[PDB]
Amino acid sequence: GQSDKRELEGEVEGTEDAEAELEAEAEENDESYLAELELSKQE
Amino acid sequence: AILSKKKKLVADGVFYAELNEFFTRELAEQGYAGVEVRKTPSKLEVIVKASNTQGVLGEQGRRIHELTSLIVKRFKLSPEGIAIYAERVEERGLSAAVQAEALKAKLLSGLPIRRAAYGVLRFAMGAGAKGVEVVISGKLRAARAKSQKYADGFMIHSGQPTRDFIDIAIRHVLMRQGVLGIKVKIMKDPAANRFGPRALPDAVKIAEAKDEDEVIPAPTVKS
Amino acid sequence: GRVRTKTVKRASKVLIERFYPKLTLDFETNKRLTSEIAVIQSKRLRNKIAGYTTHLMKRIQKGPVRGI
Amino acid sequence: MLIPKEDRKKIHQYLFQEGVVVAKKDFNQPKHDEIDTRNLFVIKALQSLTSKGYVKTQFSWQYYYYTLTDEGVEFLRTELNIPEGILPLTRLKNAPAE
Amino acid sequence: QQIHKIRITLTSTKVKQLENVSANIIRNAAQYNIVKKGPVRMPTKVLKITTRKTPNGEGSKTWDAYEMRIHKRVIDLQAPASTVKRITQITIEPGVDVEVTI
RNA sequence: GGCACCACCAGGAGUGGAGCCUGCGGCUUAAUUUGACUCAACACGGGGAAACUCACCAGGUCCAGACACAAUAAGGAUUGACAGAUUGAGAGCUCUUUCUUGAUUUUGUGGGUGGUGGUGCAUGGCCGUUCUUAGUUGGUGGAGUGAUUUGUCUGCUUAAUUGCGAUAACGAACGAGACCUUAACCUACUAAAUAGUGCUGCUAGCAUUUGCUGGUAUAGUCACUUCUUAGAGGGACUAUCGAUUUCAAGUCGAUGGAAGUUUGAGGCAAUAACAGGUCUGUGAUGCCCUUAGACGUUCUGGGCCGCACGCGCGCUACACUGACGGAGCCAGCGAGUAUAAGCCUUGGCCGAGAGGUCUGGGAAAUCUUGUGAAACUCCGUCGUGCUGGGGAUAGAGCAUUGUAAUUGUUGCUCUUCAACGAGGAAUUCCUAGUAAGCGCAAGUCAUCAGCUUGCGUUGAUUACGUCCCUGCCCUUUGUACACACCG
Ligand SMILES: [Mg+2]
Ligand SMILES: [Mg+2]
Ligand SMILES: [Mg+2]
Ligand SMILES: [Mg+2]
Ligand SMILES: [Mg+2]
Ligand SMILES: [Mg+2]
Ligand SMILES: [Mg+2]
Ligand SMILES: [Mg+2]
Ligand SMILES: [Mg+2]
Ligand SMILES: [Mg+2]
Ligand SMILES: [Mg+2]
Ligand SMILES: [Mg+2]
Ligand SMILES: [Mg+2]
Ligand SMILES: [Mg+2]
Ligand SMILES: [Mg+2]
Ligand SMILES: [Mg+2]
Ligand SMILES: [Mg+2]
Ligand SMILES: [Mg+2]
Ligand SMILES: [Mg+2]
Ligand SMILES: [Mg+2]
Ligand SMILES: [Mg+2]
Ligand SMILES: [Mg+2]
Ligand SMILES: [Mg+2]
Ligand SMILES: [Mg+2]
Ligand SMILES: [Mg+2]
Ligand SMILES: [Mg+2]
Ligand SMILES: [Mg+2]
Ligand SMILES: [Mg+2]
Ligand SMILES: [Mg+2]
Ligand SMILES: [Mg+2]
Ligand SMILES: [Mg+2]
Ligand SMILES: [Mg+2]
Ligand SMILES: [Mg+2]
Ligand SMILES: [Mg+2]
Ligand SMILES: [Mg+2]
Ligand SMILES: [Mg+2]
Ligand SMILES: [Mg+2]
Ligand SMILES: [Mg+2]
Ligand SMILES: [Mg+2]
Repeated sequence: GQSDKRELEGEVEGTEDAEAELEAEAEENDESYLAELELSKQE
Repeated sequence: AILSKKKKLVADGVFYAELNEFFTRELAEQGYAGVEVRKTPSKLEVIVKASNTQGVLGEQGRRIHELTSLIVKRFKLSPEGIAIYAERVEERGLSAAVQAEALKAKLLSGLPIRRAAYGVLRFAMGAGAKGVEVVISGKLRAARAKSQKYADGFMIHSGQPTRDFIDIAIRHVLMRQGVLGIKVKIMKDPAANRFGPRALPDAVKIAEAKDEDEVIPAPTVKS
Repeated sequence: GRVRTKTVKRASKVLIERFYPKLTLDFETNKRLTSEIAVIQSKRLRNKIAGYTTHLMKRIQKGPVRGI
Repeated sequence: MLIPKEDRKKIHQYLFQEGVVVAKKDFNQPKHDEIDTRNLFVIKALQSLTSKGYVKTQFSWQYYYYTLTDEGVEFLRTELNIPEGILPLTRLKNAPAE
Repeated sequence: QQIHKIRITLTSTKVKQLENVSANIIRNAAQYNIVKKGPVRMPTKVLKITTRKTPNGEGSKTWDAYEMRIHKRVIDLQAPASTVKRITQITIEPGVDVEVTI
């Protein structure tokens, strides 16, 4: 992030990532024949 | 067989250390936080805390069934002698292990570092952390390697309280040009601590003045 | 040296501005009082705070102190 | 790798019915304690299976953790000429606990 | 095989849970009129390992000093064997391990 | 300006001078693998290497080259092989020799995989260093158009940007301090047959006065927690009193105290940084190299020890404040096993010793173990002598470990008995249970500790001060540097 841009759009884009996840994650929590017998039936 | 007291507590610890790394490698994609080994009569309860308890308990719990079998066959345990439970972490934002794994899954998707780094700074604070500082080291397209720190809020550095209110998680990120090292230090708020001290050592809370009453000369109130 | 720090110097003089009538010139009585007045995380800081408060109390009777 | 057909068999009916296999990393071990064949055979036989996308392999602390894919159950369904009744044991839908 | 003299040995790394189980058993051995001897504080053992800090061999010779305290307590009870074992399940704790010897 | 025994002053012990141990360079080598070169490379890579370790050298095996193909292929794709030759080898490695197994597999293509191979100047992590010095930062307000600045300072004080105080600043944060661990106190609680004691049973020796020394005691089904152990607490906060001081922060003296140097000692430890060291810790890694006559891995043998030399960390010593010979005889920190692949080992019996053998205890406050350690102390011999100081070098012999001791692993016995007669220029560490001696345990470890990490025994001289040397920090200053004087 060496430019004055892409860090502007890194925080506002970054912070909306978290804001979408706190509400999504706080919603995720609020609404909370066998085989051995085939090897012995050779009678 | 016959194992000494000194060598038995160490063996339990060594078993825990080796078992813990096994989950980090296998359940890395599910935000593995930690494991709790609850010994009990006639059973060995193991509680794993992960962000996603669906990847472990998927397709009629096939993976967790096929995962407890990998531990019975390696430690010579009876098939009934071990029981694994998958428990969801209550506050995902306060777990640096989950936050470091989440950052790695974004960096490996080509997302920019600034957008990825601020995604954990705000996620940790949103969960209520007292402070957080993230250091990412490695090489990115440039031949020379660099490290960048992203602090926020209040952080303590020296003494015992760092062992009480701070948990840390370091992971190596496998990039096409080398290794990226990330450090996620999260300091929890001492007021919410339920087992250790509930405040910092130098926090002095003075009570309020209960005075400013009116005194009357000398009566006696009988009953 | 025995130079007290700021975490003990400022917390002790808040006590005088808040509980001067109940304070005294005796360290032993002051030490018990501050355990019910302040929430001190460690025993060592509690005695340190009361020991400097006693010095200030001993100094107030000889004239006016700066900061209280 | 040169495994006798019979020894390769025991390696296949251990990776099914308890569809997970654990093998310590020592090539000269006479007996892997759970498949009566050479330990090196188990590693190399299952290296092919994970090489052909039938088992996931995990390595931690000088130990191999082999788990059977759902796609690998079908492979042993036909090649072993076994009855079409599936679900080895870790797939028997024993269901988790809450 | 009724009332015996029975030893329960308690070992753990942390003392808070060790004393809670110890006190809880003493509490249950009080309201139940069972004569008891203990708890006996065995001298704690400090398992110390001193390694070099450097993964390589460069720098000032600096050393870590890790520790692992092991605390061991034994309690003697005079009760039938059925009573003592069920006391253990009442006061079962993940950290402390229990061995019972007659 | 300021601080500092990784600086000095006053001193102590020294090192450098000798022999030897060990590390580094060099030389040599078939290879003598390699990293590190001022502090911050050189008893450092826990690196005390007979095999392994091992990366080096001289040789010999295996694929442990997965997988999609193509080729070959039952009229047999291939693997193992007695005997002899060959080989260092009872390696079917290879060669004569025909037997066995049966589509697992042989050849080519891609693709792998594995590397103590290279790159630490491509990286993560870790660690060292600047530096554990005391430094760092933002809010509001003031100054400046601004980058910035003040706050973060004349003075005093402190171990400390830590405090007093001065103050266009006010009020704060990290670091420091608080914090955590350990050592020193508790006849005040809680208990202890894995700790100790008094009594008491039973019992021994010596003088008979009823006393003094013991053994025994997991049923005396006793008493107690001071000594021992450890959990909950208490206890020191510079407390009281004298001096100085801006009468402030503080400092120096006394008294009480277990403790009055941050109570002693440590652990953790800020904002940034170094091309510091490690890819020889990692199934941590990008890239380069190699990948079947391997730079993978294994087996055998050698080397890492090799010796005209320079340098560093150390051990013995140079004698009488001592050597021997008897005798006295006191610690603490710790460790210890099973059908193994063999742990700590008392006690008994052999042996001059080293050591051997038979039993027993202990997975451990129980047994090893009071680790009856060494310096040390007493009494003797020695008598200033290269001597009975010193014990290299070497000859002959006896045991232990290990598959294997030759280039002596180590220990023991006899003999040989060397330099060294207190060390030039220089230079290191250190202020109280400290320095210096002195041993013991744990780590490495089948064997080997002149090494580290700790522990305890005996236990001082001399400051408690300074910026004179040296290093670092702050302020001011100059700058044509900012990849920042390696400019
Ligand atoms: Mg702090
Ligand atoms: Mg500190
Ligand atoms: Mg010097
Ligand atoms: Mg001098
Ligand atoms: Mg000397
Ligand atoms: Mg070799
Ligand atoms: Mg070798
Ligand atoms: Mg190699
Ligand atoms: Mg580095
Ligand atoms: Mg401002
Ligand atoms: Mg401003
Ligand atoms: Mg400034
Ligand atoms: Mg400050
Ligand atoms: Mg602080
Ligand atoms: Mg007894
Ligand atoms: Mg008086
Ligand atoms: Mg201290
Ligand atoms: Mg370099
Ligand atoms: Mg470097
Ligand atoms: Mg590499
Ligand atoms: Mg490599
Ligand atoms: Mg490697
Ligand atoms: Mg190395
Ligand atoms: Mg080769
Ligand atoms: Mg060599
Ligand atoms: Mg060498
Ligand atoms: Mg040699
Ligand atoms: Mg050294
Ligand atoms: Mg050195
Ligand atoms: Mg003598
Ligand atoms: Mg003992
Ligand atoms: Mg002589
Ligand atoms: Mg002599
Ligand atoms: Mg000799
Ligand atoms: Mg000097
Ligand atoms: Mg050797
Ligand atoms: Mg040793
Ligand atoms: Mg060494
Ligand atoms: Mg300038």
